[PDB]
Amino acid sequence: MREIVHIQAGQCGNQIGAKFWEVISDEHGIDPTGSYHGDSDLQLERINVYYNEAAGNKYVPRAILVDLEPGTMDSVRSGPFGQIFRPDNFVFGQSGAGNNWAKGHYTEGAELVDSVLDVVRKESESCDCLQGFQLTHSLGGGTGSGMGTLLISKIREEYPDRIMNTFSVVPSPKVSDTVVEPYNATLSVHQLVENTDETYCIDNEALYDICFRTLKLTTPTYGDLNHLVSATMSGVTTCLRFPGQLNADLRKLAVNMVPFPRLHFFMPGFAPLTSRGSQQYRALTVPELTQQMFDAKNMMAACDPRHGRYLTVAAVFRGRMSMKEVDEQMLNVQNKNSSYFVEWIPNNVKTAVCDIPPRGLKMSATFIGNSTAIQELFKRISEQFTAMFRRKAFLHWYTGEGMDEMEFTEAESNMNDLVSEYQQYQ
Amino acid sequence: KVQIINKKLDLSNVQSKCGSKDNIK
Ligand SMILES: Nc1nc2c(ncn2[C@@H]2O[C@H](COP(=O)(O)OP(=O)(O)O)[C@@H](O)[C@H]2O)c(=O)[nH]1
Repeated sequence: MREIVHIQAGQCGNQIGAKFWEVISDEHGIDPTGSYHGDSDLQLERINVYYNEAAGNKYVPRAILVDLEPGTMDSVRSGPFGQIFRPDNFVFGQSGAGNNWAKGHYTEGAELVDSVLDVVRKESESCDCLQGFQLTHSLGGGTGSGMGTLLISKIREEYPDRIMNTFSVVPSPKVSDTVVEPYNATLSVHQLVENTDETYCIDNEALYDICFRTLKLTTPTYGDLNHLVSATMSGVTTCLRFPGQLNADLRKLAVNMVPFPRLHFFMPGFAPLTSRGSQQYRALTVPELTQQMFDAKNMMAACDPRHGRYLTVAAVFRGRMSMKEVDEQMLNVQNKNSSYFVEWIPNNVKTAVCDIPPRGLKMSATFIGNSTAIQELFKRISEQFTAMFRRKAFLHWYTGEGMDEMEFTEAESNMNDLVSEYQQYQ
Repeated sequence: KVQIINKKLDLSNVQSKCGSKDNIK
């Protein structure tokens, strides 16, 4: 039935999507050669959702890879599962972005987005029922931010009735990875708030904190954080591929999770998370998953949700469970902590149950929360952006390409209006 | 019958060039 076109831009996006496709190929029993060698019919029942069948018992992941520098794509091709992608969809330039959003959005993106869109159209014409587009990208990377904004605008113009989902890496509250992160983040949000349907805000800081405190990892890598992000990504769309007692596709998620069209940024979560030694000491139950999900320390977004209220909560469970068990847990959660949900939305939690657990687990659950506390993140970004813009810090790099002061001013105004809207609804 | 070639040298009034205060308002 429904299908998904996975778009993968930037260095961050390329790495996250490589790990994501490794996980997806593992879930469907597909070896690095593309030949299916699984053990269950459900692996092939909805294999078309992400894979095109190239005759010869081989399947090609319906993925599109975008970058302005060929090094990351070289690493992807040479690494494991590098041959799993049909080499037709490696669309890359030569200049690179240099973390300049203006560059990647007006010059290098303007040069490469035509080939990117041609590949997108070719992949979409092969679809029986296109459901939504997925974009994996960071907000700080010039390639990620610029290519994402430009390509999202173009695709929204071409397909106005399709779902535009993005998984964005947001700036950290303590340590910056790029000096000009604020300009890129502000100019990216200034378009994401207009063209996207929903955006999942994942911060690397929260990932480090979770993998250190919970998983007890001492040497975490980008691979481990990408593994967590990929587990979340797979839990998001597990209902589009496997049967269950209560299924919910992308359209129901977008409807239930976005009360007003502009308040569409969410904080994802995941459960269960345990260290290796502690696995033998804690029973895996639905109450345990519910307790782990609704906890501030397990939020992958660097924002304490106890500082605001929730507009809505999505909780997709995986594995065999009792419906009454999940319902009772959700009722207890809403009743004991009613002070953290807005008074103008009753029945704040929408749930779904998939009958296929992640490999190695008896059951799991994916958390998706629309909390008004993300105004903290947006206000921090706005304040830092204002502090930099008041002194024309690094402004000439953006102005030389074609941007003017009016664009930065309008972006700041839009950001502050979004913050004011979140404050209004809290 | 000579005198040393001493000149009165001064960078009198030099203003900055980077408009670091142009958006201070
Ligand atoms: N989650 C995640 N984030 C990453 C990864 N690699 C880079 N990043 C983030 O992306 C930012 C760097 O921007 P990048 O995308 O590499 O630059 P670009 O090539 O111009 O798009 C940093 O803030 C990193 O924290 C990754 O593998 N996973």
